[PDB]
Amino acid sequence: GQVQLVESGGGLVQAGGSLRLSCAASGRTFSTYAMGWFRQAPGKEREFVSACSWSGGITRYADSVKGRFTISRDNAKNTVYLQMNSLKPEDTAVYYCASAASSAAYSGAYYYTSYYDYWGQGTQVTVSS
Amino acid sequence: GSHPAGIILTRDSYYTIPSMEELARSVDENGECIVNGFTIGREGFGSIYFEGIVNLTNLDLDSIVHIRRKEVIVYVDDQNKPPLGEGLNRPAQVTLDEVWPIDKTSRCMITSPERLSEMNYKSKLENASRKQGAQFVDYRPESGSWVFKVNHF
Ligand code: NA
Repeated sequence: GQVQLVESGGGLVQAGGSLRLSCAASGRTFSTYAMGWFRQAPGKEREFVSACSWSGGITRYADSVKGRFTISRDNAKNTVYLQMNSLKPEDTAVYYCASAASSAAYSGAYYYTSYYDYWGQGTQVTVSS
Repeated sequence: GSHPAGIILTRDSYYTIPSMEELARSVDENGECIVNGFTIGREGFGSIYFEGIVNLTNLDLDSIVHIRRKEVIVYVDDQNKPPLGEGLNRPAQVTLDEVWPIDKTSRCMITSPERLSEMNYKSKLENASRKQGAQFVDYRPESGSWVFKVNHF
């Protein structure tokens, strides 16, 4: 628990609309090598959404959200963001932000839940038809 | 007058197997460069071996592949990454050199095989491979060469 994450900004959005999620990181934040967003819809497993390196220079997205979602982070404020555009009802889920305290040996590491060490409690996104 | 396969690799520390010069001679009548097995490496840093039939035509390897200390990136920006199995987004064996534990209190690294075995460093690399979705393959302590297999980048 040396890093703590608290997400915010979830809510109800109409299909086609946009929503920006935020997450406040606390603790040994300079530990972080990567930040990611995951999501879990009812009855399904928790799944990768998006990730960036600490530097913000490398990014990864799930195929389902490529070009609609944008992760970013503000290291002055120790906050992480997920801009979600052109939302669809299939995007309805609890969204979790996560941080990895070890470096990615290869750029595919970002996709795996096991790679991340600290997790927020989640914020609910609901997209209406 | 660039490379006949359209492959871009100007960085002098990098190399390919087959060599860029062989790849120039491995282009079919339609301009496609197709090889059985492909390695890209960077001296002093590591290498990535892609098994199987690989189409290298017009790969900007300078943009795509970055082998740095204890890290490889294949496709920097996500939108430039092709689907699984295409280009270099496919299974590969990664070798990273000079992968040694740091004593953060003595700020020097432990590099002797004797000490690496005494501290079971190999099992740390096994767990780290699994943690990142990869399969540990080998560790050569003298060179700190961590080898692991990945399914994608
Ligand atoms: Na290799």
